[PDB]
Amino acid sequence: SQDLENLYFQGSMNIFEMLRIDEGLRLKIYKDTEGYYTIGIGHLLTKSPSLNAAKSELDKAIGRNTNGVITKDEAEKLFNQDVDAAVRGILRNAKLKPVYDSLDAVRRAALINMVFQMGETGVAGFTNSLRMLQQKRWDEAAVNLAKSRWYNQTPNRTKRVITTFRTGTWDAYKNLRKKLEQLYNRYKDPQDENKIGIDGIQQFCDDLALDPASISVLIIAWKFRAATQCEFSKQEFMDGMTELGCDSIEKLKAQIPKMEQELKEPGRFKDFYQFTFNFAKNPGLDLEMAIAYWNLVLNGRFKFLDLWNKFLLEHHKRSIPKDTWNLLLDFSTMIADDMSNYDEEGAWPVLIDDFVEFARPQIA
Ligand SMILES: O=C(Nc1cccc(C(F)(F)F)c1)NC1CCN(Cc2ccccc2)CC1
Repeated sequence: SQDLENLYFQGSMNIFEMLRIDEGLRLKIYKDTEGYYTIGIGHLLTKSPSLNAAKSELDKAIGRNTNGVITKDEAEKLFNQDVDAAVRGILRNAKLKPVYDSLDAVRRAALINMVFQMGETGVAGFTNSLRMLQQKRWDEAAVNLAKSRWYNQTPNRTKRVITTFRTGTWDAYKNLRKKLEQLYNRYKDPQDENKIGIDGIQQFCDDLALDPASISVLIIAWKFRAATQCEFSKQEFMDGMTELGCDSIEKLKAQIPKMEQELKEPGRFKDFYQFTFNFAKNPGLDLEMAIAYWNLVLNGRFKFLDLWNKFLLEHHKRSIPKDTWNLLLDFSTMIADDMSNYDEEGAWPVLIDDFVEFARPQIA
């Protein structure tokens, strides 16, 4: 019924794939800018602050125990309900219905795209452009659309949607995809088409003029939501580049400072810092790998980083578990210069309790 097999008569390119590119696709529950649990393409799950509530809503919708993770197809099914609702709203809108009806399927998708971005009221203010679309005056419509604040706000997306109105083709999307594919092919593993391996990751850093071992590259992996350090999947590369709005190394190079500035927000750094643990280990974290990554991410934040290094080098080798990783940031953020405000009854890991004692000689 909601079976995507019901849509197999359509084109492979569709409004879903369009918005997957223009708005992005998350396959795991995340919080939106307003802090609400969301999944797929901007599908609100609940306003409830409870993640379990979010997951129950998702299971109701998907029809299985999702654990808050869905497939792309499932995301499309959620999205398809959203689209149907949006289209019904278009059809209720005196200002949009005529244009919508007049349009072919590809251009409807462009219109639906505009409604998703800016809402019916937003789209309905494009009175002239809409009229031109209605009149099949595509070039004029295209020109007029480009004069707008919309275009200024999101030029990459807007130019794609406008190209869609202008041509009635998916050419903007096919072109973007092709460009990323040709880019990707520069880095893909010769023996596994669907990932970038060690050599490709080097080449990628080389093209970015980055030390493979620098924090910038970790920050990029974080933005690309990469799963693990040893490889870089096609999906991660494509979703990353699309999400960051980059179709070139040139463009991605430019984004890196912007990712750094994002890390100035403590919540965002927390996300990054905790991401790092997951990314670093093999599917706890090897102490040597932990130290390496700690030296990268805590440099300049953790006032006791050098001591921490010394402490861990003298301390008998042991795996680092997630909560130990996680809490070190809390420590680092909390702790006074002389550690005088340390709470030995704050349930810190034993490693951090140990560290505080070990650090007393340097403190004094
Ligand atoms: O970045 C790595 N893989 C990777 C995976 C997915 C996406 C991306 C990218 F960011 F490009 F999108 C990169 N592997 C590291 C690079 C540094 N060394 C040494 C190192 C350096 C510093 C601390 C610890 C280890 C380990 C392997």
